[PDB]
Amino acid sequence: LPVSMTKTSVDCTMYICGDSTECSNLLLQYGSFCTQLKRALTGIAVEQDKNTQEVFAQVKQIYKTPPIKYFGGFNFSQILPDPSKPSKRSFIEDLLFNKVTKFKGLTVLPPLLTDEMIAQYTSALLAGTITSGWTFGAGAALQIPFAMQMAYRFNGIGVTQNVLYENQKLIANQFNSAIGKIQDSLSSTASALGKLQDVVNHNAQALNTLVKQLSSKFGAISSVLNDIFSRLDPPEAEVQIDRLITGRLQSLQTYVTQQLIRAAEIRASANLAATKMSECVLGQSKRVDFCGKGYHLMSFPQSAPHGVVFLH
Amino acid sequence: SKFGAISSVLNDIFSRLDPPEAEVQIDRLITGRLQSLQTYVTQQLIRAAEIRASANLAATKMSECVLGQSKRVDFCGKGYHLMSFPQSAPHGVVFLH
Amino acid sequence: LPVSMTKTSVDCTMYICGDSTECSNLLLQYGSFCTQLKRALTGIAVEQD
Amino acid sequence: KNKCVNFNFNGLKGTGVLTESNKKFLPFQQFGRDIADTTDAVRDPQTLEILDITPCSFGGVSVITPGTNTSNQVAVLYQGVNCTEVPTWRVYSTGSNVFQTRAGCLIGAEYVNNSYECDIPIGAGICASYQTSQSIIAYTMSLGAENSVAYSNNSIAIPTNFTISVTTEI
Amino acid sequence: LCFTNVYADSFVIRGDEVRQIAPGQTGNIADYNYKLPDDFTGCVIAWNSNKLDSKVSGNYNYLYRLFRKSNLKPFERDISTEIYQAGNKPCNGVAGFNCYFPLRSYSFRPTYGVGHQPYRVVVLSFELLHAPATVCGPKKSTNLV
Amino acid sequence: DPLSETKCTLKSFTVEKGIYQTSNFRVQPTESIVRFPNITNLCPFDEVFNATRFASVYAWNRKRISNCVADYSVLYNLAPFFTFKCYGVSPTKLND
Repeated sequence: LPVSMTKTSVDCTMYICGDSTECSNLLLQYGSFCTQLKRALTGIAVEQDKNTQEVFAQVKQIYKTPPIKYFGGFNFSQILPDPSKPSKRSFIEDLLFNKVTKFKGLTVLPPLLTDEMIAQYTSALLAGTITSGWTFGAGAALQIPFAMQMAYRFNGIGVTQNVLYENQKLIANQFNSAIGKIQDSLSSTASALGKLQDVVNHNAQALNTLVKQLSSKFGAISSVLNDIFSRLDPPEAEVQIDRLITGRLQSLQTYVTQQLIRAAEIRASANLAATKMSECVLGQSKRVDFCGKGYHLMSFPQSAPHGVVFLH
Repeated sequence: SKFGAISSVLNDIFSRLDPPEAEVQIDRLITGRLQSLQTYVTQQLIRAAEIRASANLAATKMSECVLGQSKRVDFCGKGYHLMSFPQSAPHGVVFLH
Repeated sequence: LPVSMTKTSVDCTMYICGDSTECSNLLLQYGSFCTQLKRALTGIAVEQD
Repeated sequence: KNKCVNFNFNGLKGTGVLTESNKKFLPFQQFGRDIADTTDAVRDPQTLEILDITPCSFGGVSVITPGTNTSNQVAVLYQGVNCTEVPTWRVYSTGSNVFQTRAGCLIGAEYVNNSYECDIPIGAGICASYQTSQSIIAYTMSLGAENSVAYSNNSIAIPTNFTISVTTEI
Repeated sequence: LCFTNVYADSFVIRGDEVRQIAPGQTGNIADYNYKLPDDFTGCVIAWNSNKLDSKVSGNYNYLYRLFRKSNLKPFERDISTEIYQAGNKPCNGVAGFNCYFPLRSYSFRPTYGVGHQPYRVVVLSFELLHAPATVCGPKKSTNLV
Repeated sequence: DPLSETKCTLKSFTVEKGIYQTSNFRVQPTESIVRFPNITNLCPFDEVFNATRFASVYAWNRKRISNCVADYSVLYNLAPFFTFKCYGVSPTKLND
């Protein structure tokens, strides 16, 4: 599920005008046109930081992993971060970061929450899911052993404790081989992360088409603002410059409208992402095709650029 | 805003300019006043779409949390759910969980 | 609950111009504005399926 | 060279700086353009040299301030600009209030090494707040308190004490 | 419409250059004598004076200036009798090497064609709604309702 | 002050708590670089203007004048002429 988008800001001076004194004096007759379009791109960039707060951090309390690891006869080291690296990243999130790939009054706003601190929200909430059980988000965290977690996670779907304790050596052949096919599939093909690659590609095609409106003449003879003032008459140059300012603001009104529609589509996906962190990760659900296909056991979140990767 | 025209008053263009010349300058103002209305149709309907998804979340929590007992985590509030008390609010609703 | 809508497509040349040679030569001064309208109605029609 | 000035080259006008072009160009070429219909390369007709044109006046101005009933001290955020080369306020160019971040540099605020919960965000992990003879401080936003729980093979925690909490959602 | 005051400028232009009173022209009078900016508001009045102001031996009473070093600012009279100096030779008030006398005389005779006809050019300058306005035509007045 | 630059963009005299966008950098240019090609010769305009006999309407004389510096001072600074009609280029800007 994607969470956040690329935050942009558009200058009114550099995109509309070529830094000429005639274009800035005629912009003050137009007034508040690009004042509201600067304000509407500001209100996108506030809500992109609110999408990361409701998804990645459910609780304000940070839990850590003990250094002596034996949990149920399983290998949990692929979802846990590496202490030997200076960056905190797990073995799956090394594969997740690498498969997802100016002036003129455009810019690129940097995000507030860094990707190092998304993985510190990931490794804290994986510390509560593996060790502390389901009670870390509903209150203070209990101490539940891992053999006592899955007996009561079988109890919600109708399975008693006869199945788990006899077959516990046979689950380690099933669970460790199933998570090893996830690591081999994400390293071979980048097409599973292609929903997050479109969020880069919808923002890249929006910026590249917006700078190609400058070469289009918009009904004027010349598209250069310096070539109108140095050639045509001063009654004639008030007509031909104002055809270009009317044409470039219609391309700017096209851009801010299409970002607000994609802000509404990324709001409903992040509210779906904040629901599945609250339901599937922090608890057990009886739902069908929400926490994954079939019965629900548990869910492991992973960090992703412009989104989140769930392991069901 | 003068919209590129000399005067922003429709009575001032009608009292000064030629009837060929007034039909240029009034049509510069109407095209500026259409685009100020087309931002009002654009921005309010997106806020009508954002208030549609919040009221569908508000009608869910009346049907789930108020009218029943939910087992969900961080839907009906933090911790194990018991009951929910709705309260009326201007342009909204206030839940007591 | 409704699911899908009616998928439509709008041509650039046929709606704006009356198939005249003067209108098609003056359509190219606006450039890539009809490229954005064809990608918008395609991206509706992918998501309706 | 290396000054933002006005250009008049063969009737064409522009504003920018002149740097040396290392790209192989045609000998019959008068000028060349960019990605838009905009320039980069001109030819000096008297003595033949082709110079690149990089435009000037880039970057935004952002301010960080508390309310007018609290304090009038304003921290100024430079946006996306390398601050080694550097509004009508020239007093903060003396130095020692500057801290270099990824998003820019922040002048008028003292960087601290502690980690707290802030109010006014900046970006790229660095946040800001107005704390204590009071000024604007800037630091890295905390994740909350640290809880280290020892886990073993056999241990369990059963809560013996209860409370009833009332939360409000709007 | 009612306007505050009016500046009437009465001067005589020969018959070729009388079309040149407009905002944004170029000429002898339209650069170095009388310019109209693009915000100018007013009317231009002309009349045929060739039956009255002409003379058989030529009209030497009215004189005009063809020379100035740069473009003159509008609504400004140039009374300077100083000789235009083209080179580095000083003129010292008289003609000489690279020194031409800037002030010429009109060609006016009734027996010639259209461009030698004197025309009296009176240009009104209207200042509208910048001030209380006492000047318009015979409009009546009614009671307040 | 940047407190006073906050009030000019937001159009309010009470500044609330938060980060606000204000303006952009303006670097004023000082000098001006004008580079024109240097030709000592002048344009042959007084040959084609002041000549005794011209051509006809149905067959005219098209004179190509190139590689020289144009002298507009008989057109611009003086007018002992008849019709001035300019269309694409303003006649004051011909020397530029």
